[PDB]
Amino acid sequence: YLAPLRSDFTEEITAPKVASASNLVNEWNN
Amino acid sequence: CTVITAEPLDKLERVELTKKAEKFVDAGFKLVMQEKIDKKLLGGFVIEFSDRRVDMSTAKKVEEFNNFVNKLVLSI
Amino acid sequence: ADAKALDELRKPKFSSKYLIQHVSQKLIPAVK
Amino acid sequence: AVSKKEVLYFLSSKDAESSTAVKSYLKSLYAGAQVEATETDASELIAQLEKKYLSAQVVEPGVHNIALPLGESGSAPVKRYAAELFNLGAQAGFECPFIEVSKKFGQETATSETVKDVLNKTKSYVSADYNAALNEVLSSVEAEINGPVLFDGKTEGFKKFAAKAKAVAVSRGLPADTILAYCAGSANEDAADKVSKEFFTWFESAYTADAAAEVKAIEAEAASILDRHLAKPVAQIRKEQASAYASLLKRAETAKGAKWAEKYLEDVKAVQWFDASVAEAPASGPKVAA
Amino acid sequence: LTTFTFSGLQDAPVAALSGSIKLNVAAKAGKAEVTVAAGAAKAATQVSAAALRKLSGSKISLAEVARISVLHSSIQNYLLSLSNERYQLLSQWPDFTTMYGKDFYYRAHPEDLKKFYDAADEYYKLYETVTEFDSLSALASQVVPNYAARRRSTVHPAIGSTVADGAFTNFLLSKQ
Amino acid sequence: ENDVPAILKEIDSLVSREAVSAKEVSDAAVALTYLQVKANRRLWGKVLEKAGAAQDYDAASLTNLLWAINTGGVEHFKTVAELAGPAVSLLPSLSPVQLSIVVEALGGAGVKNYELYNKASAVVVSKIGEFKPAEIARVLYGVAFGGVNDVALAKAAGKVFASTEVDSRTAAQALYALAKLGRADKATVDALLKSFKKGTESASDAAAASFALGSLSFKAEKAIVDALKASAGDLAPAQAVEAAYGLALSGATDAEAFKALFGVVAPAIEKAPDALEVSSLAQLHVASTISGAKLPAAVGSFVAKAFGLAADAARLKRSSAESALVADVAAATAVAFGAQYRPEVASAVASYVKTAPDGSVLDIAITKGDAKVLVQAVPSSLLTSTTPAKPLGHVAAYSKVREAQGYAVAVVPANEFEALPDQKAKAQYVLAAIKKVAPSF
Amino acid sequence: DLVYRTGQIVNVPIGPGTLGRVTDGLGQPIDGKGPLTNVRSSLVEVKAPGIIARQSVREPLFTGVKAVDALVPIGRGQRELIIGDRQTGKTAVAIDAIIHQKNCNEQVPKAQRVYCVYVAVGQKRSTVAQLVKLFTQTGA
Ligand SMILES: Nc1ncnc2c1ncn2[C@@H]1O[C@H](COP(=O)(O)OP(=O)(O)OP(=O)(O)O)[C@@H](O)[C@H]1O
Ligand SMILES: [Mg+2]
Repeated sequence: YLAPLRSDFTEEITAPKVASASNLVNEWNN
Repeated sequence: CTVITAEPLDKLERVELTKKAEKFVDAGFKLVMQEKIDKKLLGGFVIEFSDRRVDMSTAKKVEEFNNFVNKLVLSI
Repeated sequence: ADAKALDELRKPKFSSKYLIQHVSQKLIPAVK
Repeated sequence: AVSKKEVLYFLSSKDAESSTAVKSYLKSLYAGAQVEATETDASELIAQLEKKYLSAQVVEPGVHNIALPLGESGSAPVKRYAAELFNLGAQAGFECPFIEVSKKFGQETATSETVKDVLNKTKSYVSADYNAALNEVLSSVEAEINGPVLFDGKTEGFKKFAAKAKAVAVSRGLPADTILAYCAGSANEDAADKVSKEFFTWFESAYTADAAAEVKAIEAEAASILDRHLAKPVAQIRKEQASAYASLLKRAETAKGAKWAEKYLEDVKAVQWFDASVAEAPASGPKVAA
Repeated sequence: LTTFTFSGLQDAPVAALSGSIKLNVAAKAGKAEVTVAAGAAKAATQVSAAALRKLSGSKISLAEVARISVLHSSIQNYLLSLSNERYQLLSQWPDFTTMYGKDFYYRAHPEDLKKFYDAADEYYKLYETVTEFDSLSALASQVVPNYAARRRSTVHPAIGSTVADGAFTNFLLSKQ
Repeated sequence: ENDVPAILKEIDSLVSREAVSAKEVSDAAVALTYLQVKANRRLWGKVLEKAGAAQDYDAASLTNLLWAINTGGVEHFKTVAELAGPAVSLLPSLSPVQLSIVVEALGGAGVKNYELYNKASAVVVSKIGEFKPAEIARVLYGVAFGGVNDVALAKAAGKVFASTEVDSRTAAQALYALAKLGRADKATVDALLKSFKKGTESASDAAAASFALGSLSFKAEKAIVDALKASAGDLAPAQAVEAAYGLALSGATDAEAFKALFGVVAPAIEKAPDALEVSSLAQLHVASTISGAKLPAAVGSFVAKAFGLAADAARLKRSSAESALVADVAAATAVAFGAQYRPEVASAVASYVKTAPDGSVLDIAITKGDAKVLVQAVPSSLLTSTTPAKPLGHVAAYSKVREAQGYAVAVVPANEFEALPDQKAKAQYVLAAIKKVAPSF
Repeated sequence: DLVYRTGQIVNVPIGPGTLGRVTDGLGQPIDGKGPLTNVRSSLVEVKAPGIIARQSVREPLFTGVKAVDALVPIGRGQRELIIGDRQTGKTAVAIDAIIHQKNCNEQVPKAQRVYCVYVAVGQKRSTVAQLVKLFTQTGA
């Protein structure tokens, strides 16, 4: 449950890069 | 030499500029300093001696400030 | 032992807060 | 302890280990101590740098105390999330994000007398499909005049650029007229109220749309990493997470003396305490003294 | 809350609306006859209009006791709510143990029987890995650091693209 | 026949189940406020968890929940700010009293929902004849503390508060709302204060009116301060701090009320000093120095250090347009003392930043011999919202507490300062403001 | 055009952060994996160590090629010219030496581990993507 501690700043303002949908649900239906 | 500043100089700002410009000459050479204005400098002066440049502008100081703190945080 | 507190259990644990301090106590004394 | 500038930032904050240090500091000051004089020094580069690295210490534990509204119905959980982020920015020393990013624009482009460079120096702070949309009308106007459009305000080429920039701005979905009517204002306050009640409507819609975009991105990242995790066998999963836990413990206690490492190990001991106090009585949750 | 509030014994709840606990007060001039009765137990005291405004002096300030964080608990709650959605479609899986008998073994093609036993092993792999609920607390620690780095912005924690584009239209369509 | 822990155990068993609706959790919250259950916080946590977990809300149960959260002194920003969805969705379904309780309890918690406050403000200013003035004061308190500076509902409230006769707590809530808004219209406030003649039933109304007339700076009333003289036991220490601060700001010479309030707040401080914020401790140092009523030997030094801490923290988190204003007023102060060239101006403004005797930082500290003159600027957050735009009471307090340290405070308002066209006019204004308080400079 | 002098002789980043990284001829990375962390600058032209700095070359360096390890053996600290015509297997002997150093580096302690550097002078740029593909495939 540990996360690596980071000390960094984001200088830019970006859309948060939504990831595409994984193909697990139709694979399990297959 | 030619001097680039951000603002048109005052006559106390001018005589103090020659107090610091004389230390970039290694003799008793009293210079024939002219003036020039470009406000992309964030204040300060750039002395162009026609063979060497002394960039004591704040706009380069804030860039060397950013380049100094961007390398310590990559090591620290 | 058990039943610590409430103001000690309100602390978010694995936020950073101290690599920020490890930088800023080694940057501001080094950049001044 | 605190260097007396951290304790000045922690007064307005309401996170736990900042309020604990504030209460311990004033408990020390009550029992016969002297408050140190603040440094009236450290010119504005150092002041902005330590302001940044001190507001980070108010943002970073405050972000971890704000619940994400993942998978919720309506807009009011997103409004709660954005309200918590706004109050965290207020407690951290930031102003309104409109004010703050306009200050960022005015700081980064104080010298840019060309519209090309005011578009190519705020490129990190605006969306790329709006920077492209403004470079489109920039190239259209500078092809109309065959002269550079200057960042003056009263050059007529700048107004012939702004007449189409306002068109692409209202085509983007944002009312530029209400934004300009708020940030300039009028004389009578009943018309200032009438433009503020539309600017704040746009502003609320904009920050909740951006908070919902961040929430949808977190939801997609969680769904992707779960569907990458649900395709594995259980033994691979257990040995992967055990190796990651071992690596993150090793990276903590190989470097001792640093305050973050001892805080990390105090936090893993506190997680073990939480697990023990939940295993003592699972119907009562963790044991909280009161 | 703020310092002072202005509520109590004025436009107050006079009755209860559930059956699991029923309530009745007495809307008199100054005081109140409160009658609370939740199921079997019943209590009654008297409170005044100057006693409900003394209630909001010292604030409660409810706060959450989480294992790691409230952020981490929210991400783990979403991982659990997605794992329930995957478990719900591993719940409509067709029963293969009703076709394990030798009257189904010896009637079937050998490769199709191998496929059937591998399909049962595949369901057992999927069902053992969808109910490993102790791995969500280490999965949610991978969504935390990139998100928290996105909130450590130099502008603001709550800055977005739409707010920045609106303020850039304010910055550009004014002079200088 | 009568046992309060019995019904408390029945309630905590009621909200421990998983199929809890909105109506029984509303009734449990109401039953927790009617029985003074401040000492048991986990039951309040259970009822707020099961209140935030409910999906469908009607008007009455949501109004009872929000009334219960407001009255019971409980706040949790997540579950209260998440209740604004049911509030917005039921807004054509609410009655004026229900809408008033909802907007009052959501504004008093600081919920940032501008759609809710706009859609409530429109239906208040459209249909205001059916709204009782306490309900208008409730919606005004909600829009005021919600972060909206809505002057349409403020004017429509002032019309009703001048046309109708209101109660004590209605006028006190309206005064608190106007003090948060910072409007200070004379014809509204003097119409509001004709109702403090019957004597207040609760000291929260008198303390809120005290803080409101202190921050708006009208003057003391001799009727509110009698209520604070008699009913100074009905207040929290954090409440009596705000009361004494708004008394000392508003020119109250009645030092026995300051005695009665400091005898409340000082045993709470010497018992546990961590109970109050340092903003309240700064306000207590203000109320101690302006009224002159003596604090104990450990409390006065503590609040004197805490005022320096609070003023310096308000200097570190400065609005950053106030920073430009302070730099501009310091530059005009350098020009006013004689500086025709820029290094002289820079060397003066780097020298004007001396340290206060408690440990604070003063931006413009001028010294000639033994006399000290401070120049303070008040940009926009410390001015009233109306077209006079005078400085608020907090900087009158700052001037009166720096004058006790020896600094003749010359205040520079920003509706006066940078509306001037050039810098020599600003230097003229700064020098004429210094000579008003100190002709020796 | 104005030419500014930097005041410094040509130097490259050296250190353990250069491991795993594809750099160009000046130390700047070209692998697209961000900037070089955990490195320090040092000059490219250092004077070679003298007589008393030397030691007799005694411990072997195994190339994994049994013709080289049997007949033409290498010691640690040796200069061995791989000379031949084109397309005869000079690069194959060099890459086999690097891959064998990776294979030997797993069964020795920390002290006697060999860290390889491959300098590609004037090669085709698609050839040295095949080599980083082969080195990331083998683990070298
Ligand atoms: N031991 C070996 N066994 C089989 N094939 C080999 C062996 N060594 C080299 N080769 C083959 O010989 C070809 C040339 O090898 P290599 O590139 O190492 O020689 P080279 O002298 O470096 O060539 P060039 O001068 O063109 O760079 C390669 O395609 C390789 O597949
Ligand atoms: Mg070759």
